Amino acid sequence: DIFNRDPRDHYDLLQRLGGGTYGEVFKARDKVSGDLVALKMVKMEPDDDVSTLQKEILILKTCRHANIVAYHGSYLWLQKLWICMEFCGAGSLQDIYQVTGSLSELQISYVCREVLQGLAYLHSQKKIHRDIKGANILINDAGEVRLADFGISAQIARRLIGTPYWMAPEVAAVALKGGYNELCDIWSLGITAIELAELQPPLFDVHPLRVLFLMTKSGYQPPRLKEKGKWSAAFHNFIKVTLTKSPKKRPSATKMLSHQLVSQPGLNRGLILDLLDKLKNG
Amino acid sequence: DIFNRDPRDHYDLLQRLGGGTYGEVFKARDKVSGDLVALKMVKMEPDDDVSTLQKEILILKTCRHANIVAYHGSYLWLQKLWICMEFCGAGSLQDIYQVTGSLSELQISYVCREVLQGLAYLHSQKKIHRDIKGANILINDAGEVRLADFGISAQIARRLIGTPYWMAPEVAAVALKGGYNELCDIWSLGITAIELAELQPPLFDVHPLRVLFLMTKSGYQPPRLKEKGKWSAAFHNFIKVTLTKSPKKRPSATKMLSHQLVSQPGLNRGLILDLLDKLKNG
Ligand SMILES: CN(C)C(=O)c1cc(-c2cnc3[nH]ccc3c2)ccc1N
Ligand SMILES: CN(C)C(=O)c1cc(-c2cnc3[nH]ccc3c2)ccc1N
Repeated sequence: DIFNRDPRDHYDLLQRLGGGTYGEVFKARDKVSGDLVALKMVKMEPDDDVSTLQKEILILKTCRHANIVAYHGSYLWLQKLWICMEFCGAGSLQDIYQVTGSLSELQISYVCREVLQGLAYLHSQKKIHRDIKGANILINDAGEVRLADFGISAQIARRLIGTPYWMAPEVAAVALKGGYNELCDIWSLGITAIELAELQPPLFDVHPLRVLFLMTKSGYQPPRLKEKGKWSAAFHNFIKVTLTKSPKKRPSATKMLSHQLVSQPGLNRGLILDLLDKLKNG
Repeated sequence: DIFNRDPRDHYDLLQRLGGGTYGEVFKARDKVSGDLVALKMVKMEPDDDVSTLQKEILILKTCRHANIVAYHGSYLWLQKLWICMEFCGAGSLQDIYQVTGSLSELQISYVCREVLQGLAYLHSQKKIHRDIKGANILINDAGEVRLADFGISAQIARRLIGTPYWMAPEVAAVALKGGYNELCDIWSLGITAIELAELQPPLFDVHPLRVLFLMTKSGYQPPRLKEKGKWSAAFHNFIKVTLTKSPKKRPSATKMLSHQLVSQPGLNRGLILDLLDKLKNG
């Protein structure tokens, strides 16, 4: 259901969102219900095909989990594709910690638990987020955690490796799946936990292609937390097991929900309400 | 050896090359020797790192084969990276057949033989071209075939899948190797032969992401030549064996140099001299 209609017939555009870090996203108010939503608008070339997204848009619609950002329908109108999603008034975690500074272990643990619940739901649906990081974890004014859109922000970028028509089936398959297994979101989550702990992912001051070269070496060591004494053993093990080099030995999302760090009691949105208070005042 | 010097100290820029299909490439005359060369200039962000290309520039330099376009040194100067290569006055095959129309089977066979000789050399060096197609096969005024630059035109685009710092080692390795084996250039060559035969690769009028979806299906059929009677059995088999779906059963570059199509006598640059004559006059 991609309503071929001007989205302004249903909603009123209020302001920009994200400051351009996710393209042109808008805070919009529903004329009817009065609710607030988010509208991500993506431009067309127009060499793009609206139907190649159908298999991806059905993915974002059939997601009945509270930790995934809700989807409310799409809109295509004058080479402009508007994705309507649940709004999260606190922005991303990256927006937050760039003001509040580093997060606490308890806050990280709650965010990790909520992200795992969304991942374990996503992987049970045999989907892969592909880009778990601070900027794709949204917070609402209730301090609740929402994974951002996935699979849609990938294809249509819209630029591959080679040239699609001359590619080989092995090259074609890898240009789509990307050598991905669901267990790479677990790695991404471990890097995100380090990101939420140290404001920056490991090797952030290193050129991107360089770090990828480093990760193919047979003696490559997965990253760690810089300050040992600052974090608990549970957090240090959570980083170790999420950052398992071999995907065969890497715990699944559900198995990680059994881990000490995220199954401990006392994890709730209040930890983020503290973080959103440290945002406005302190 | 990336001479940190204004390339105008050595050469004189004459005209643009390719019409923007390879970025800003220049026809340049050597002040000293008087020779003509090509200078591909790529802009810097400058978030790029010049040393990440070192492993790739050594690849383009240690290529002592006549079917690979020669390399003469690089130049970095004011956020501008100038790659100096052997000049090919007839442009690419895509530039040619977009004027001369389709190529003949003999012309395709000669171009395929020469490309295989370069590929078989490239693969013996354990390298992969990754993007074999009409636009990357250059012709000189002698009608000789030259494979264009490879591995350099890939990284620094300079945009990946996910975000490099949060990627997993499996994701990192695939974002670099691309699930590639040397035997995918053979597939690319078969598509190129169809391209040189029909002016367009198979499924050119189909959206790129769509054809990649089609190639992952278990019942996907590799493409063929449209006109059966127009081509010989050797050419039809050459398309079949180069377009082998499983890379395990796909012939290597050397094995393909044994094929009837490219080992037959009578293949020489005269076939392309005909094509370059059909270019200027007819
Ligand atoms: C004022 N403000 C909160 C923002 O500018 C803001 C909004 C988002 C945001 C909110 N909700 C969303 N729903 C789907 C995507 C999405 C993105 C992210 C970062 C931001 N800095
Ligand atoms: C006037 N003319 C021939 C061109 O405009 C032209 C030149 C090239 C070309 C020639 N030599 C090269 N060496 C390394 C890259 C490279 C590219 C390709 C296509 C073109 N239409």
